[PDB]
Amino acid sequence: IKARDLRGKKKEELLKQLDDLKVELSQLRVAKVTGGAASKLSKIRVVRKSIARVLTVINQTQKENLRKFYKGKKYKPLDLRPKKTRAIRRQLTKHEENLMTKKMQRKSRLYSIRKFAVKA
Amino acid sequence: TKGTSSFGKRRNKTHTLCRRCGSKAYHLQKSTCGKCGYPAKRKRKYNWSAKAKRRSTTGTGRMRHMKVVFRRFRNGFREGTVPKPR
Amino acid sequence: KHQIKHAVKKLYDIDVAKVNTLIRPDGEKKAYVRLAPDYDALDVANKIGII
Amino acid sequence: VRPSVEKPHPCIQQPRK
Amino acid sequence: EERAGRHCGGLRVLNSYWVGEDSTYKFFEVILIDTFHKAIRRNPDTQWITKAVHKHREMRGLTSAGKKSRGLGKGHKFHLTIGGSRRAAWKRRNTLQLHRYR
Amino acid sequence: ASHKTFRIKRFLAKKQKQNRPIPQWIRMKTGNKIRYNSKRRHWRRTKLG
RNA sequence: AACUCUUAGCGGUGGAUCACUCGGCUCGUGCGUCGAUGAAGAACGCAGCUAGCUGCGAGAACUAAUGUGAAUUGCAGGACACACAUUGAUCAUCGACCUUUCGAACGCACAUUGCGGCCCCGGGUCCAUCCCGGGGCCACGCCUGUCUGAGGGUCGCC
RNA sequence: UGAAAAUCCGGGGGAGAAGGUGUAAAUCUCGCGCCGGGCCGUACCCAUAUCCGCAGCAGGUCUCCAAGGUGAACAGCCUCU
RNA sequence: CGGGCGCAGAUCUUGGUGGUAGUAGCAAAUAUUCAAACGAGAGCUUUGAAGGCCGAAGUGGAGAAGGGUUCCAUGUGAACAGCAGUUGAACAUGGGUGAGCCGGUCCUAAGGGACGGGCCUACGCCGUUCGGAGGGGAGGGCCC
RNA sequence: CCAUCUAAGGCUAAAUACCGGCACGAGACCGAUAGCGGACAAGUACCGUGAGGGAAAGUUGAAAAGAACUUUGAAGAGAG
RNA sequence: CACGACCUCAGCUCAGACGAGAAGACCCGCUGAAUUUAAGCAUAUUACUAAGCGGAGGAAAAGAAACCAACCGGGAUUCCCCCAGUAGCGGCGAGCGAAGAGGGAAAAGUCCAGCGCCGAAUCCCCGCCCCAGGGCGAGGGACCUGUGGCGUACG
Ligand SMILES: [Mg+2]
Ligand SMILES: [Mg+2]
Ligand SMILES: [Mg+2]
Ligand SMILES: [Mg+2]
Ligand SMILES: [Mg+2]
Ligand SMILES: [Mg+2]
Ligand SMILES: [Mg+2]
Ligand SMILES: [Mg+2]
Ligand SMILES: [Mg+2]
Ligand SMILES: [Mg+2]
Ligand SMILES: [Mg+2]
Ligand SMILES: [Mg+2]
Ligand SMILES: [Mg+2]
Ligand SMILES: [Mg+2]
Ligand SMILES: [Mg+2]
Ligand SMILES: [Mg+2]
Ligand SMILES: [Mg+2]
Ligand SMILES: [Mg+2]
Ligand SMILES: [Mg+2]
Ligand SMILES: [Mg+2]
Ligand SMILES: [Mg+2]
Ligand SMILES: [Mg+2]
Ligand SMILES: [Mg+2]
Ligand SMILES: [Mg+2]
Ligand SMILES: [Mg+2]
Ligand SMILES: [Mg+2]
Ligand SMILES: [Mg+2]
Ligand SMILES: [Mg+2]
Ligand SMILES: [Mg+2]
Ligand SMILES: [Mg+2]
Ligand SMILES: [Mg+2]
Ligand SMILES: [Mg+2]
Ligand SMILES: [Mg+2]
Ligand SMILES: [Zn+2]
Repeated sequence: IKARDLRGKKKEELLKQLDDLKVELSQLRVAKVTGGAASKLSKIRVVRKSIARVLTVINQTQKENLRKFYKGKKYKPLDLRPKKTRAIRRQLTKHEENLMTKKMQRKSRLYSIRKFAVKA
Repeated sequence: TKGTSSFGKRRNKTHTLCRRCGSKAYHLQKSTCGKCGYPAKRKRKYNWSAKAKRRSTTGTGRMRHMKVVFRRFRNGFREGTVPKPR
Repeated sequence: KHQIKHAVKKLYDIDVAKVNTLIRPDGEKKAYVRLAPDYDALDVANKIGII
Repeated sequence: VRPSVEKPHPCIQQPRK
Repeated sequence: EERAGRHCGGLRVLNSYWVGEDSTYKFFEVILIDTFHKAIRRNPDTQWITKAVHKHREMRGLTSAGKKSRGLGKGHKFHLTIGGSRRAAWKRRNTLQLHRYR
Repeated sequence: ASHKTFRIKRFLAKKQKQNRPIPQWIRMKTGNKIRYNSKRRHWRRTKLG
């Protein structure tokens, strides 16, 4: 139940470690009603946060595989798209705002403001 | 009569809990809440009541998904990268 | 009633005859799973730590 | 709790002769 | 044009013109633009309408048919709307400019 | 009444769990600053609608 | 004697006054960003002992990551914490991840946790029907394109 | 002139299906057998102290059950549970 | 030098306290009584006996609406229950509502309200079996 | 006669505004009947069928060292 | 629709997108009162304000003259000072009330249709190849009822 140690493991052993932490948390809820003890109930929060870091590694691993899977695809799932804000997502992209028509391309070529200076 | 002998016949609810504002203002017969305007698509607010607007404005609740926009704005809505590991 | 009956058949491997659900006044649902006659609820309660 | 003050809840009087 | 641009929320009204008349009805034709079509966003002479500031331009007095009713212009005829709208001019001419050293 | 809806019964469950007295260890934790729950309601004096 | 009044001491009642101030008010400056990728608001739930408030969402009083470098605290107590040297307590920051139900709320409706349909998966059934469980979907308006069409509406060829 | 609808059934109808000499089609269980029936409410008060009227307020609040004697009586008076 | 700068009044505002005052009052629907137990404490709790009332259009036994834990057991007697209390609908700690065949769910009644259309500058409103190219079930092997 | 512009199509920064929001600095201001209704579990408790209405409430001490123990009372509450 | 083209109009849980709500101090478009003043009151005033409705942005709106001026002429818009409580409006009563010039802040200008030359030289979608930027396909379309280039009152 270490953060950096659950990443080298594979999907089969992470799930096996996940359910073994849930059967341990279920036995703590049984002791909580049966009276339990000090050294026994204080581990409920420890096991709760353990299944949180085990389940975190599982979630953020399958998304990295999906992001590598949809890499280069023209159409990606909505959750894999950049969620900046509703206004930014509806703005002109860098390609569409850099488009310069053939008229102001010639106007910006020979009528661009030059670097000058006045003596006095 | 019109007083004590008439307050005893009050056993029929007129309003109930709404599904949009959680207030006891959903009229049963009219099928329309009297505080949020449900089921109309627009919430009812009126400028002749500054106190009624102060109780249900943006910010009097939690702002779950909006307090995150305030935190992501101060960095430029950075997404897709990770900090330098140790 | 089908999820509760199927859950206890997996958490403890015990067959259930019928389930009687009930939502307690504090909002918690309480179930009454009656085990099959081949299984004894006194032995199961001692294994899972009820007693 | 109760309000500070509450709203409280007829001779014609015309002598003639 | 306000009645057409409201039914089609995903489009922006460009202009309108007159096509038919009657004693009871008047018939017009409203020109709308899909600001998310690639044939319109990839044209530099049409990207101006794809901006967020032109959202529902026909119901703010920005189209040619609705901008006339605002009564703005240049000259002795249009002193009422010097400063943009008639309410911008009315607000300026009624603000008590209390200077710092008056 | 005896005929309740699930939303009403779920609403009465929360108000029933909010009407609990303040834990004893909270009083010693705050140094008798919070001695009694200021939102205790009685079924005869205060109605929740 | 009592009782009534007056003055002073002391003690009650009561809370003024004074001192204190993590609050308000006012002015100025920099920014100036919500939402069908499910917003604001609301509901319910979440701590070993927890009512409220605050913080969070079944990963629920927080997970990962980075910076910081020894605590949390009411009592416990126990740390895959501490002799960090089985790369880390706490805090801060917050580029990863997660985010129940109602709500523009979107299968149809809602004083109902009511009533449906389609596809796929596992089990019961093993005679593919039916039953249970899981997942992906099914609102309205509109744009481009595809497909399937309709009308002697206007024609062409027979 | 004193309700609608879900739902259910009978008849008319004879389109169709069944096999060629012992069975077939079909059976309104036709005698029995096999499997399944989810979700929500369910405690208590219901009124001279659990509702409303600021309250344990001589007020108000929709119904069911209802004994013996006297008497025309569900009147009044008395009695049993 | 700058003021939110001096109170006895405004049936002044807020807070507090007197005389009246141990005063009015605790007077609707017939009733209590003896002994005992528990207890620091008993006209009032509990048990037994006696004597009475409600007298089956009840002071009885169960529901609807409404209330929302008031239900049940144990403990306490500070506050509250307008005297008291060994008692409580109070306080504290635990517990309690189990359905294929009870009801909701299902049906449309009055009525509400989408769809087409019309209307309104608009948010929206009118209208309800009428009105649109409104038919996405059934059968014969592709028909209807 | 003279002067002036070319209507009924489109775009455009900066000077300008900002009692909302995010983050800051300041005060010849208010000092708990004042200043925001809200210095505190405040739009909370609470009232109304509803729209809405809407409070009161800051301070032990430097450190709880928050009074061991004895004693009277059933206990609050007293004496050391 | 015998077999096709087209026009017009439909259907979908068809491929991919878009609109809704919130907030609303400032901003834009409509709608719109009466208290109040006139010592009454009806026009006027309050006010092209409050409330009501719709739509945005970090600013919005306005904006490159169918302008001002009448001069030895100025030269888009916005803002400040001034013009000015002035010209003027008004039971000419109460009251209301701008603008040119001038001094400053900031300054930036431009694109189509039309006119008609260029073999539609134009664009979207789909399937791809190379390192945000460039090509390919005897693919499918849009379009001659007009795409793109030159060009707009300064010629
Ligand atoms: Mg051109
Ligand atoms: Mg009551
Ligand atoms: Mg004397
Ligand atoms: Mg005196
Ligand atoms: Mg004194
Ligand atoms: Mg959601
Ligand atoms: Mg027949
Ligand atoms: Mg019952
Ligand atoms: Mg009584
Ligand atoms: Mg003063
Ligand atoms: Mg005084
Ligand atoms: Mg009496
Ligand atoms: Mg009687
Ligand atoms: Mg309890
Ligand atoms: Mg009881
Ligand atoms: Mg007891
Ligand atoms: Mg008493
Ligand atoms: Mg008791
Ligand atoms: Mg209680
Ligand atoms: Mg413009
Ligand atoms: Mg501001
Ligand atoms: Mg105050
Ligand atoms: Mg404030
Ligand atoms: Mg202190
Ligand atoms: Mg909007
Ligand atoms: Mg007058
Ligand atoms: Mg007068
Ligand atoms: Mg307004
Ligand atoms: Mg600016
Ligand atoms: Mg602009
Ligand atoms: Mg000029
Ligand atoms: Mg002058
Ligand atoms: Mg005027
Ligand atoms: Zn509501």
